[PDB]
Amino acid sequence: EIVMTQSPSSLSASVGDRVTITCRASQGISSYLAWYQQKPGKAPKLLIYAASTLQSGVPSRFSGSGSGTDFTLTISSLQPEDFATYYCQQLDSYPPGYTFGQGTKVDIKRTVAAPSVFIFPPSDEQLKSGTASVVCLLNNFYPREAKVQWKVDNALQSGNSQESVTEQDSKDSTYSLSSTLTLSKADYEKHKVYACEVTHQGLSSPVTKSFNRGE
Amino acid sequence: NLCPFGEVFNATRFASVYAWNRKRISNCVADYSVLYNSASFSTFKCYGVSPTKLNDLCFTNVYADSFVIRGDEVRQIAPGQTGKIADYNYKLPDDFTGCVIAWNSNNLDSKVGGNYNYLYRLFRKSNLKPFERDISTEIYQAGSTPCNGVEGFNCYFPLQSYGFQPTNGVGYQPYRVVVLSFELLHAPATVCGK
Amino acid sequence: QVQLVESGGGLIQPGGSLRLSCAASGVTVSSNYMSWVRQAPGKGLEWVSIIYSGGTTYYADSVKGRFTISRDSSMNTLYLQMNSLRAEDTAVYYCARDLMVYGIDVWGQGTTVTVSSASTKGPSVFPLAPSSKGTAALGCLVKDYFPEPVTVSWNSGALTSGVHTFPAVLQSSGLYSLSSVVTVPSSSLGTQTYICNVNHKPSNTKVDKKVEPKSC
Ligand SMILES: *[C@@H]1O[C@H](CO[C@@H]2O[C@@H](C)[C@@H](O)[C@@H](O)[C@@H]2O)[C@@H](O[C@@H]2O[C@H](CO)[C@@H](O)[C@H](O)[C@H]2NC(C)=O)[C@H](O)[C@H]1NC(C)=O
Ligand SMILES: [Cl-]
Ligand SMILES: [Cl-]
Ligand SMILES: [Cl-]
Ligand SMILES: [Cl-]
Ligand SMILES: [Cl-]
Repeated sequence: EIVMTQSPSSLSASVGDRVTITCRASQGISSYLAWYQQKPGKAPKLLIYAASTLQSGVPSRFSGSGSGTDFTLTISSLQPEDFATYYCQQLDSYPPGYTFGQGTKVDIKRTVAAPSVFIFPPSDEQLKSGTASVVCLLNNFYPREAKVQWKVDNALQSGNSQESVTEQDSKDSTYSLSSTLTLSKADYEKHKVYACEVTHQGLSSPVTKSFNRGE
Repeated sequence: NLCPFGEVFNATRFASVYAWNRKRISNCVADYSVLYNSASFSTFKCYGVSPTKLNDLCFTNVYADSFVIRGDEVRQIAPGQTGKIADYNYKLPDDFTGCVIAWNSNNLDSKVGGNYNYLYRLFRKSNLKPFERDISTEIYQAGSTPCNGVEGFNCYFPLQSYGFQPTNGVGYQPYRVVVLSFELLHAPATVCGK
Repeated sequence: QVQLVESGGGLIQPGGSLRLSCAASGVTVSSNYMSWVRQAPGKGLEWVSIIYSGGTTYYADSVKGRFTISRDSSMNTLYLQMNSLRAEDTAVYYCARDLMVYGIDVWGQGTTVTVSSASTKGPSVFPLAPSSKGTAALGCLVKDYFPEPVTVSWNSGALTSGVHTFPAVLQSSGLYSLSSVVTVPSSSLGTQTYICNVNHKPSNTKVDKKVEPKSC
């Protein structure tokens, strides 16, 4: 089977920058490649077909190049309406199906900003129901990459949390992220110290916010 | 005398699949030992006749059709198959009596810039009848308003090129195909075996 | 006007059936390679099925024997018949015109399919209280509702600055959860009431939750 490896997963770019996105075929597909743009909630938009031909109506700042295994999309001068996700497609493959690259999110560049971290205990109202939700908030940060680690009585917790990220803020270009740790009330009452540890480019060392159950 | 299977399997140039070549073979003795005892074929499937047990059979005509397709497309040269080649380029009948022979020709039919000489039909309104050969170049009307020989949006040249590059994976590398059909009519037989 | 317009999506229990339409204008469906492509939440485009102008059809392994593509030339419409639906069929479904080497150039706007055994349920709204320890964060946990969407406001629209309502997550239980947070001056936590207003039309649920500093 032929695999498409696209890189990077994300890049940050100011307006006017030259952007370059790469796609690698695990074996030679000659020129059987296409590039697409897709924005949240919209359908894909074809940009380049046959590796290097510009689809009608697409601005000339988009260009594709490469043949065989290594392919690049190039945006010679990034415009405000070009912040989107982009990905490659192997054309006319076998067996039937569309093999797409993993995608490249192109967000808006800004100075690094460290999150504000807040931890929230489960409410007394919720505990009366049988479930404890612990919520960790990462407010107004940049870039998007951020690591949140829950610790319960200093035991690193994985498998019982879910995360949600907002889209880049239309005024200050930051992200916010929440992480929710779910426990049964009974489990929750077996432990005292609840903390989320946040590592991020804006923080010189991991920041921890914690509470003690019942204080 | 002997049947000119050499002129087919050993041809220096092969046809594009949409314009597949047909050689009518008659009035000759066919030595099929040359073919089935060959280590040089990667596909050799016969339908309705045993290959080894062909040499004691007479037919009234044998047809040798040859072309080039992708490695991924060889499987379409069979009875009851679908796809761009079987639907729009070369179609065998459901009751096919013959043999399909294929070998990898990446060493021959690909160039470093890409060999654009080999073409296939990409657009056609309906499927080919078996052994039909469509060589039309009419602009293909994909939409409501007509084309009038002018290409453009919803108005597509029907042929496309493979552009075989030697760095292609097997599925995109060129394969040469030879289809032998064995016809038996109510007319004197002219093709028998050794 | 070259466009593909989809319809027929909706909410359906597993094992149910659903028939999608794709009405074309400009493109002639029966003269083209027409595909169905779907996209699950947060996942990539997955090809479903294709019908050739000559009539040939193919299907993804995951939908073989459950989905059937077809078309009505007189209606210039493409169809996807979906039987024995499963939860992992949940996605936005696009119809598209495939030009093979020329790429996929015409896409529809998509219709949404949700397959779930979940019972429609209004959400519980729990407080995310500001901690006792210059600016404080507070919010509302909107837990265990189905289907999407909920909307959230603060103080009936009077508090919009610094509000972050996160996208909902699907829980292992098959119900959605979501939080809405806001940052405010620490100095206001005693003199300014913060209520979040939660609206979930599917269940006819409107809830207002007062979020207060917690009293030890
Ligand atoms: C197709 O040709 C090959 C190669 O034949 C050689 O080159 C030709 C141009 C001609 O000069 C031949 O005499 C050469 O031998 C044939 O393969 C050879 O076949 C002969 C017997 O027919 C055998 O003794 C050799 O060992 C074979 N050599 C190889 C490399 O396979 C082949 O038989 C021809 N096929 C047909 C259908 O005619
Ligand atoms: Cl888009
Ligand atoms: Cl396909
Ligand atoms: Cl139903
Ligand atoms: Cl079929
Ligand atoms: Cl905001």
